[PDB]
Amino acid sequence: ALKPPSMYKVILVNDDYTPMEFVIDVLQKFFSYDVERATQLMLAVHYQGKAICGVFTAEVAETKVAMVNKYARENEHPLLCTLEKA
Amino acid sequence: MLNQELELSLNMAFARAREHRHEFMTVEHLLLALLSNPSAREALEACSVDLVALRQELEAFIEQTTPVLPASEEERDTQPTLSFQRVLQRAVFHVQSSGRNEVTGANVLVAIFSEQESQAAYLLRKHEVSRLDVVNFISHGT
Repeated sequence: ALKPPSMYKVILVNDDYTPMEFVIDVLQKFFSYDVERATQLMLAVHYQGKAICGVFTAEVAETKVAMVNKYARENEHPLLCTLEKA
Repeated sequence: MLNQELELSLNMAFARAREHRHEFMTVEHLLLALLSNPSAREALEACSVDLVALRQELEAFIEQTTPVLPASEEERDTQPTLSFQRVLQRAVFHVQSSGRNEVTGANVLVAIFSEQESQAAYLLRKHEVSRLDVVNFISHGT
C-alpha cells in the first residue's frame, strides 16, 4: 500500500522571446552543464519545443523549477521551466 | 519560536550539508538531524522505531539523490528545499494554532507528514509511524 514518491523530469519549454544565450546561462548555472552540452540542450529546446534538463527526486525537482522560474522572472524573460513524473 | 535544541539541530544539519557541498538541505537532512533531537527521538522511540535502520536509509537516500555543488560554484551555496521551508512554517503554524509558541523537534516531525511526496514521510510511514501517533505521544505520552 506504500510506494516511494517518484522521480521527476525537469523541463525547459521553448518561447519566442528568450535569447539562446539565457537558456544556456540557465543550463550552466542551475544544472551544471558545460558550455558544449548546455548548447546542445538549448538547440533541442528550440527544435523540439522542450527538453529534459535532468531527473531528480520530486522534492529537489520542485525546488530547481522554482529557482529557474524566479531567475527567468528576475531577468524579465518568459522562460518556462516545468516538471513531470519520470 | 524554535526552542534551543531544535535550533541547534537545524543549524548543525545545515552546517553539515554545507561541509558536504550539498546543493540542498532537504526534509531528509532534517529528519536525520531529528533522530538525535531529544524531543523528536523520544517520540520515535515511543513508536518503537529502529533508529539505526532509519538513519541508514536516510543517509543512503541523501547521498544518492542530493546534487553536489561543484568546486567552481562559489557564488551559490546550500539552500533549503521548498519542502523543508514548508515543514518549518507548518510546525510553527500548528503550534501557534493551539495558542502556544514553543516549537520542538516533535512538532517538526508532525509537520513532515504533510509533505506527502517526500522520502522522509515515506520512510516514516514505512516504519509504521503516523502523524496521529506522534500527536498522541506529544499530548498523552505513553
